[PDB]
Amino acid sequence: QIQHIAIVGSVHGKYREMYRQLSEYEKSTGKEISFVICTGDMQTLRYEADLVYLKVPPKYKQMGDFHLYYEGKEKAPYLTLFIGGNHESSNVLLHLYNGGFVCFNMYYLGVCSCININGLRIVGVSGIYKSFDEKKPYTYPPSPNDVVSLFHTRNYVIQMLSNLSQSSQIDISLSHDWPQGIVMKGNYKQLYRFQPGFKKDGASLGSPINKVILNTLKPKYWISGHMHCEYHAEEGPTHFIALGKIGYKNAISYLDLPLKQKTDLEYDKDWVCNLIMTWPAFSNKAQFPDLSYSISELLSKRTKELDKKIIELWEKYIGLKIIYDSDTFDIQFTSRRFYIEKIYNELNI
Ligand code: NI
Repeated sequence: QIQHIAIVGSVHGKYREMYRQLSEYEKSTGKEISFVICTGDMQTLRYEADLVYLKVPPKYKQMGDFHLYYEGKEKAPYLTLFIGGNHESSNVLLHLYNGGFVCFNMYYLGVCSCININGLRIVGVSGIYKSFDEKKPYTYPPSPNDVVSLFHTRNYVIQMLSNLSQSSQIDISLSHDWPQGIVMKGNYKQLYRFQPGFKKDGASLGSPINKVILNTLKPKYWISGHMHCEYHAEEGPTHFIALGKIGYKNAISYLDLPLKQKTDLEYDKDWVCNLIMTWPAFSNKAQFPDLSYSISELLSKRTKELDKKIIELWEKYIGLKIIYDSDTFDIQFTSRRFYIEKIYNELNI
């Protein structure tokens, strides 16, 4: 039994187009899409006011399609999981830094996380890399002054994600900019033929953060969407795929994977455990993480017994199924941290 998973590069607020194109796939091949994964520049602007948070050049200060979906005028026909890129309503994603549905059928993975679906474990790393900002905390609530920095990937995700392949493998990992160096691991000449501008960066092209995470977790697949081209490469056991932007034929591809089980979208248990155990570093809602704490030090405290109780409590308060919630995003931010804190404090440490 096989599951077909649509994989998409940059959406740029072309949601209706994306869906029509996925619809054409099912009509043209007779296959069913199990779900969709998108690697960024989602531009999930709820209303005109959010334009303030979209860092783009003036000619691209456009609302796009998302608000139709946010309003219920359109309805996404496939469960769509995504990470943030560099063109985002960054305020919305910060409210949802711990993940959340931006609307029915569209689930944001957060700054980073692992989820479960159909027997798969899927890791996500949002943003693009700029060294000047990799140790910057998030400040909350969102401020228009933060438009330039919110979408830069922080170094700390490396510590949050690095233990996630201890108990089983990672099937797919998602990022926006490419893992640094991976450009060298495919037919780069053929690529430079089409993207001569990529050539100056040499092996340094891409995110050192994503390089480390890939070298550490070694997922079956790593999927990325920043570059506006298709590209394939292999780094040991990992299949790298890059995808272009909606409107071009190299934007959408498909993974045909064994389906061992059909199972609703779920929080990953190891991820939940990391999330709870790192709470002390995230305890200040106005500014996090507090890196006077050591993330890996906090995660070193994980135990079999402790993990079990954590999952038990998560199941009690939040549930393992990731379910649609229509409260406003600022309400969700407070609600998810409330329970993370409550769980942590129930552990007694
Ligand atoms: Ni991008």
